[PDB]
Amino acid sequence: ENLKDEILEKYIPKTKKTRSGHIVIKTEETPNPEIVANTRTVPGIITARGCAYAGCKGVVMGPIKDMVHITHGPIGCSFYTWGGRRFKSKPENGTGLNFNEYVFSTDMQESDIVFGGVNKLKDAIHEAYEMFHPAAIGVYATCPVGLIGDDILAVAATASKEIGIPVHAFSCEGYKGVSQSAGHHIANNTVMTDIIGKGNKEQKKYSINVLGEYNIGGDAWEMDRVLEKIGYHVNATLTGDATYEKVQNADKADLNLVQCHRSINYIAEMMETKYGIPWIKCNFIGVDGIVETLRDMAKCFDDPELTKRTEEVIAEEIAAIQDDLDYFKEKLQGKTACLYVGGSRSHTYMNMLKSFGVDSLVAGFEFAHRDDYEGREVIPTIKIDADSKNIPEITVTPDEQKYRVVIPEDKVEELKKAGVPLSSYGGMMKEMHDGTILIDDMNHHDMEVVLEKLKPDMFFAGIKEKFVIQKGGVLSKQLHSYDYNGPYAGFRGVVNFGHELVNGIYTPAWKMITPPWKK
Amino acid sequence: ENLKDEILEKYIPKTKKTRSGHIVIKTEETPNPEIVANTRTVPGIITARGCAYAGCKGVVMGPIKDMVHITHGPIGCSFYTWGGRRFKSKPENGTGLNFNEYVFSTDMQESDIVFGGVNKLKDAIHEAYEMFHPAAIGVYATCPVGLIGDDILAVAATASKEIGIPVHAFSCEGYKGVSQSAGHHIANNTVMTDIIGKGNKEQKKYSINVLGEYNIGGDAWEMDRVLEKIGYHVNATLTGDATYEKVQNADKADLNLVQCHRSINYIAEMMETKYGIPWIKCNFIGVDGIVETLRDMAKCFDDPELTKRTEEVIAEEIAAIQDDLDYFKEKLQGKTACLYVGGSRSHTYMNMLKSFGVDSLVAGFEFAHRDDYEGREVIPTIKIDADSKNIPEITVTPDEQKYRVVIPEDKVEELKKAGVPLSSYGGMMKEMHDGTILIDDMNHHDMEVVLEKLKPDMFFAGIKEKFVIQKGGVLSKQLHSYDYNGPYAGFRGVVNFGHELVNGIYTPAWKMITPPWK
Amino acid sequence: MLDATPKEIVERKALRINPAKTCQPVGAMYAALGIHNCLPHSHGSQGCCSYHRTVLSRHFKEPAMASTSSFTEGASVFGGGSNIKTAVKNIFSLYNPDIIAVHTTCLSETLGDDLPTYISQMEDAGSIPEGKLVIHTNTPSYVGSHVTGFANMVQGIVNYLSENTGAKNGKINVIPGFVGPADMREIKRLFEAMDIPYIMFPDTSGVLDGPTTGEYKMYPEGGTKIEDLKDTGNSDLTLSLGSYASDLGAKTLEKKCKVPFKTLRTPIGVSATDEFIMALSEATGKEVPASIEEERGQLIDLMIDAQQYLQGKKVALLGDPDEIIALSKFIIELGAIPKYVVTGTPGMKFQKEIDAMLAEAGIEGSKVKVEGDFFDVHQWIKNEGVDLLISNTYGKFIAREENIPFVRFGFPIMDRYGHYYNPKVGYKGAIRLVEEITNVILDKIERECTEEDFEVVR
Amino acid sequence: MLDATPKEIVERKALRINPAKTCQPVGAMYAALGIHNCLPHSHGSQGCCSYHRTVLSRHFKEPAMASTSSFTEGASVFGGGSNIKTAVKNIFSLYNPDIIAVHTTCLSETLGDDLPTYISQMEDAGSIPEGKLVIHTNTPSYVGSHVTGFANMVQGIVNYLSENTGAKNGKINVIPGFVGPADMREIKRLFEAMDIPYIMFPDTSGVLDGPTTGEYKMYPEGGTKIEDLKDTGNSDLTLSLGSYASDLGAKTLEKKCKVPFKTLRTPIGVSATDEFIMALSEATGKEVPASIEEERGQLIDLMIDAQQYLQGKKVALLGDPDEIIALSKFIIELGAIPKYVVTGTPGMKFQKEIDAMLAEAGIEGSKVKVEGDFFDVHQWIKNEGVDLLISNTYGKFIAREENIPFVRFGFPIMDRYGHYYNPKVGYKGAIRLVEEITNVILDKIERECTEEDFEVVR
Ligand code: ICS
Ligand code: ICS
Ligand code: CLF
Ligand code: CLF
Ligand SMILES: [Fe+2]
Ligand SMILES: [Fe+2]
Repeated sequence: ENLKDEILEKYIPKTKKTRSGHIVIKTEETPNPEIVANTRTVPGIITARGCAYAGCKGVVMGPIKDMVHITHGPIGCSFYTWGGRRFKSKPENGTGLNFNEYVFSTDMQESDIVFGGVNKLKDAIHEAYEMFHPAAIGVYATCPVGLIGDDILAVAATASKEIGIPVHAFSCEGYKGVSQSAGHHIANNTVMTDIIGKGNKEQKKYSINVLGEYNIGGDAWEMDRVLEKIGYHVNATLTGDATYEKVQNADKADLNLVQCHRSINYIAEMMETKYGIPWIKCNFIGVDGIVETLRDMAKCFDDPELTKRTEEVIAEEIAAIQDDLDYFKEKLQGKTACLYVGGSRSHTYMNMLKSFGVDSLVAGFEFAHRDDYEGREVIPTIKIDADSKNIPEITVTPDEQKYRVVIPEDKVEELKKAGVPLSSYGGMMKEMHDGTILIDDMNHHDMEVVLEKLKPDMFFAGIKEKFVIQKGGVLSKQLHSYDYNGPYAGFRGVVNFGHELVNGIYTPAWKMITPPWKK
Repeated sequence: ENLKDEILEKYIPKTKKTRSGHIVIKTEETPNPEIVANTRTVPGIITARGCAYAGCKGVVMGPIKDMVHITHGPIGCSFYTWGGRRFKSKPENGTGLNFNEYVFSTDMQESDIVFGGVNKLKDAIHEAYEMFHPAAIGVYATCPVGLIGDDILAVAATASKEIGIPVHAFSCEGYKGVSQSAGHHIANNTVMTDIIGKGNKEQKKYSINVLGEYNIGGDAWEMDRVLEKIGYHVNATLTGDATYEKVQNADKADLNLVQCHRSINYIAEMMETKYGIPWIKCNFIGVDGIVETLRDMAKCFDDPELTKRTEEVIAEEIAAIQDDLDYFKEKLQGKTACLYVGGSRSHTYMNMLKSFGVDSLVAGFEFAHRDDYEGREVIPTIKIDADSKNIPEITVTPDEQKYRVVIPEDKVEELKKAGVPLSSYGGMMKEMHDGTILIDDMNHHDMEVVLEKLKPDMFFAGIKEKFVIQKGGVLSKQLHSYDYNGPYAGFRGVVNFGHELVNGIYTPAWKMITPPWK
Repeated sequence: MLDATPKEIVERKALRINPAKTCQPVGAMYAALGIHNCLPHSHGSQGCCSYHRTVLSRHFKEPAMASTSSFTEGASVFGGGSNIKTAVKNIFSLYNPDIIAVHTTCLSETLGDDLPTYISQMEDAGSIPEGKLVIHTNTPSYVGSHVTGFANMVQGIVNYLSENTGAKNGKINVIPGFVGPADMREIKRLFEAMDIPYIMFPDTSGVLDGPTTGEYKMYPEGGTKIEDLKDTGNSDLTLSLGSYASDLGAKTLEKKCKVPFKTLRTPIGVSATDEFIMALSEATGKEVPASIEEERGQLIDLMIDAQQYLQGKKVALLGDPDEIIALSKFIIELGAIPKYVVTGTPGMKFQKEIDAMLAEAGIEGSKVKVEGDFFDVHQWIKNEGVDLLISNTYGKFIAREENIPFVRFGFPIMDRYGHYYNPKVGYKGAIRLVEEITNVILDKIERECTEEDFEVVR
Repeated sequence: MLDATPKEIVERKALRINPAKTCQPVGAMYAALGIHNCLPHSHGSQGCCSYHRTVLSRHFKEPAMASTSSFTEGASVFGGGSNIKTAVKNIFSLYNPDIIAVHTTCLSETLGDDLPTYISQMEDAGSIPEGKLVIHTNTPSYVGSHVTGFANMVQGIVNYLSENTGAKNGKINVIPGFVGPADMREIKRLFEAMDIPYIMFPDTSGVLDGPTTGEYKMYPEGGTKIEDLKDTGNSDLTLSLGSYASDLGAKTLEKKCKVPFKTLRTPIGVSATDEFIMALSEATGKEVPASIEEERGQLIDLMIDAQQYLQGKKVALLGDPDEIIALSKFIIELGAIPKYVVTGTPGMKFQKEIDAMLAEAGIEGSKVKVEGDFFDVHQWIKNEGVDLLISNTYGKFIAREENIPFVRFGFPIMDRYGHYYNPKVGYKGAIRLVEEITNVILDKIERECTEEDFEVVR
């Protein structure tokens, strides 16, 4: 009888059985249902998911702007990472290297498949070095690489010794894991052990990192503007607009801020274990999100001037935009929305929509794990799935030289009791209201049932869904690419996002679709 | 049995009889036939001619860049002078006024026709003064103005007192005369009496004016570049890129250079009479034209340094372009041309074409007079035509305070016998070779016969003829607008012209016109 | 550029600057070139004819033939009768049109020349050969604009030619207004797709947009044929597209020949094209075919796909009334704002229609002016800027000075090649307009953004 | 911008930078979308399918549907047979295409998956409903480019569907190559104007350029119907437009069904369109109609009218081989110079054809490169500049850095709206190209000239 049943009806029995667990309705009676997530994609279902190479090269590593990222594969893996994901970069200090406008690859041919690709890879690494003299070189595996016998780790190590700069190999072949997620994990492992803590910079006062933030459309620059006004030192952002050296010095901070939990929590955990650096979940999207984040940060530092400046900056930033905020609410209140993004933004955009008076009825992720849906408290119960079991796990230990107590245990417990999300993340479901539905790995079939039954005013998704939804007369704004706008994070981001959203809803052509020779 | 007969054949008898005189063939036997020119257009014949307002406002006066030119008429007379004629202007000294980008009108309506337009004209002059504070204002009559009773001379005189700057009226109603030519004459009269000699500037050494040069496509700037390099002071150019003040000080020169004879010879004559300033015919188009002009100037001044510098500059300018010149001749030699322009350029472009190896077979003018065709020596014989008899003639006399003998008579006679064209112009026909044809007021019918019979490689004309010629598979380059290029005058102009001409001839699509199924 | 134009406005009552119109006769000349085997004739001083032919060639990059009476000072006293009688003899003999379509100038109108008498005197004298025609209209340039001249020439066509002989032709007449030959082709294409027989007049397609074949043809293949012009009195209905250019002729045909008419907007954009298609369907009972529906749906798809770059954009528009009324409506349909809206052609309808569509959309603070000019619009822009400028070539000066994305539209467009092969009417023309508008907007964004803000996808 | 690109030219042997191609599968996906009621299926890891669908949506601003086998590490061990068998059961039940058109990836090709065996096993299992079809091609991404992928999918269509049943259909098959839906529409329009019956395949018109109607339609109205794809074996002749994209399919059809073929250039410009029209006339005895002749003559008119802005212009071109061969010829026909001419797609034909047309025109000093990239061309430009750049979206970075007038052409064009409604082929498409080229040249001239050099007419 309910929407879950309606979604499930058309599936053949095998598929119905496996998909049922990926769809849950939050209710007053059961506010915290368990979901199935991070399992294999059903073949033929029309998924939005990508691959582990996307998650590693295209997502986590690509934004490091003074590292040359070489895709070891045939050409498409490289071509399809040429600017489609909108991490913004500028030369550091006006003068540093920036390879954002380029893609690099070994352009594997049949000879490489038949005879091996390691000599071409070596030669490409040396050409990249001699041409560009970057801070580092990355080498990224693609589907054929392991299967044809290429040992990219060994190639990288040999080359690094010859050329005198770091060369980092990533075994992110696309079929590994079940989605982009495996690629995040693979990237995090090598960044943690081979990059982070290799630097030697002196730590500055009030130093924070923003973890899992990629400067899409300028988001990170907008965060940084506000943080620096309050008085923080933004030691590093992993990895939006990052230099290699900043990542090497990520350990020179007192607090890690986790924006995208899914992609970076591995590093957040490992930095806490190895260095003693605590982390808090942050959300710099939406006024309520930003305000709460800044207030949590001030509680952690407990510095009277930082606290004072925090409130001054919040008040001045809000005063500057309050007329816009009022307009968004006037124009949008009472409308309904669905959100379907990859691993974080379905959740982080919710508070902004709620402030605009928009009711989020449906949300899901392509590739998030149960902890992103249900909260990190469920981690001990997560079953290890066969299709991701071979993604390597690394363990770190307290560094006998660099480990330090940043926030004492008793103070951590006091801050948690006070609501500060130290080493925690409540997950998306907690924020959703009763009677809403969650759909993991939502496919085309599922989406069409949702559209028909719920008739939402807007459906946020990506490029593959956007035009499907709009052909049906419903607005779809992209939460990955931001429809080529931004920033959408931070205080100025709320204004950018809200005007774009109002402009979308009130576009006249929506009312002109039926020709006058028809009813 | 000749091309003239072939052109004449289709005309009805009355038209044939009148058109015959307008077409002549130069031969060895009779190298200087008399032509009929500067008579009325035959109604219905498809002329290229314009009107007196065009010649006055559009042509001679419009280029004065810091004068607000108000067309007193309905809107089109104004609109059709908005940028189509490519006199280039820049703020004088980087800072002066420039109205090139504007057109100004009284936008006459029904009530102005019924009751007269003088109230609106007065009000428009005051609005222009208050808004723009120009050096001067011009008021230009159009077709309805005389007929509706408006005394624009009186309105201008009243307004000039009330605003404190000069206001100049021009009775250039379009039906006056027979063509643009009457408008030149009307402009020259008022410029001579009311503008020239009203200034106060101290004359500089080696001062020349370029008369009848309008800076089309930057031509005047290119000739000034070379003249200034040699050492002349270019006191004024009438009227390309001119300021009002420079026209007012045109009398502060030792030598007038006449580029366009037809439009400016009135002022050349009157400046010689009133001030004693001699003039020579010049031609800054084509290497041979330019070289001869510069050498003639040097002979007039007879200054050893100027003579030396003239040769130095000539040699350097030629050295820089000789490879281009050689290329034009290689690519164009043996080809044939026709030239049909307004009153000067059919002649002034001939030496350049000849240097490229191009044979000019046909030439004519829309509105030139017998003296432009046959030379100024025929002036005493020109019959006064009924359709232009009312264009005003003015007479000047020597200014007792300002008149001076610049070149003594003995030296003048010496220079003339040496070939310097002091107060003379031999005309176009003299330059043409034997067995060529001249067509005055060439019409569509005439042009089509020429194209069919002679099959020229190229036909230079204007915008109305260009596409007619090119639809028939023959190149036509515009000698008025330069096809939106320039300069075409001066040494750099030869290069600009030649490359555009070669590019036109060798455009591949000329050979693609016939489809493969035909 | 345009350095002399002040920001501070002093209202002009007499001095016209940089006009958003030209005079009647070129509109009549254009209409006459829409008749097959017609030589337009300018009854006045020849300066008019030369200028008017010239602007047509500058716009279309084509020949544009016309004869003139070549008035002299004598004619300015005795009238132009002798001149036109001489002209007609030379025209038929030398140039052999099938029809001479005479218009007048401020000169002949001020003089009160009596064209009906001259023409009757020509006929009496035997100057009009068997099977040949001379028609006229009166086009005083101190009234209206070139649009009015077009309208008057269409009335002259009806006055002289249209006849109801009782032989119903089963056709709809369409008077397309003062639009280009590409627009005429698109309107004909739509009739043909609807399977509706028609007579379009004037029709300059195949006259001012013709091929090069290697032989100059004085009378191009196109133009409405004289026999079909006569047959317009036997039609079922006339559609008058654009009231300023077309209603006079439609109303004249109703009075003369009892052919009813319907006035429509020039079909630019969604509603105006829709209204045209609906009028066709309603008049004939014919269904709208899938091909036309597809085109409309592609336009809607494009409007939605490109929406983000259009919403709230402030637009300055100058041009002729019929086209600017319809374009203004399309601007609103796109989600943009007609901010400054001007025509140089007099008349109340523009004001009423523009004001009404702005009010319907809830748009306040726009400036709408009849008998405004390009100087007015520039001054307004100096006081509050815009995001887009749409006008004929003369807007390019404002666009450069003020750094405004610029779309060439209307007449004359004298500085680009091939524009005259592109319609602005219909769903197809609307698609082209949206592409052009969004292209110029995006070109500016991408030229001026910082390097770090440069984008692959838009 | 592109600050890391030095002037000093490097002849790289290993590192590919900023490629002038992408991989096979999207070409096969595009071809498959040119079959009515077809769901393309990507047999590999799902990253490929997502990326390939994505680029099509970014280019066309349209949906682009495809399913995937979603390989896991298990497949990388046991092969993808189980995955595709499961996929087909979900595809027919949920999405009900009439035909599934399978292509492969570097993963399944490296693994040696055996599609014919899997497909025969699905039939045996009863996984393919009555009346439904599953076809395949093999598209290793380490061979060729997306053009090769298109070619291979066309071959797969022939292999599975084409049949000579002895029932002659009187039609000509046309394989249009890797061209856009607008180009397919224009080629169809020309066949129809010639009155020549035909079967076009693939045909993405009405699939990747469709309307918004308010209902999402998974299988759009367009695409060649399965019954017509079968009937291609009964045709008189196949015209293969663009040898790289189209010859494999045409040759395969000749071998299977004894339908002869003729190879033609993609019909861009004068000679290449002329050669297409002549092939049609010669094959059928049908005369060329006046409408087509008029269009050609308008193109010639425009080439002559705009000539001054074209002669001697140096052009850099990058793209796919069939389109760039024909466009390079058109550049020569315009009087301009193909200065730098690059494709990322391998093969000697491009080099031979480009070199030969340069030699025929007497053009020395150009650089032509097969398997060159956008980094190469930028380096060349830094050593000797050009007047015009023609390429897909990725040329925009060079155009901005070097200040070169820029024409978007080929695939993918991801940054403008409505481009996919304009053909580049035929006389009509050639007219649009000349307008676009001259517009961008004139725009730069008028933005950069001094004020005193600014012009009304051009
Ligand atoms: S990294 Fe992840 S799919 Fe956290 S792979 Fe994906 S630039 Fe999404 S919801 Mo594209 S887990 Fe970032 C993401 Fe979120 S590429 Fe971006 S928008 S916040
Ligand atoms: S003034 Fe005359 S028609 Fe001497 S009215 Fe005309 S800018 Fe011509 S041949 Mo246009 S007598 Fe000048 C002329 Fe020559 S407008 Fe220019 S090109 S040299
Ligand atoms: S799932 Fe991911 S994107 Fe796919 S291949 Fe695999 S790592 Fe790469 Fe690159 S070249 Fe093309 S797109 Fe593929 S088929 Fe061979
Ligand atoms: S021959 Fe010359 S251009 Fe002609 S009118 Fe007379 S002065 Fe002028 Fe101005 S407004 Fe138009 S174009 Fe004439 S018809 Fe009345
Ligand atoms: Fe033309
Ligand atoms: Fe679309």
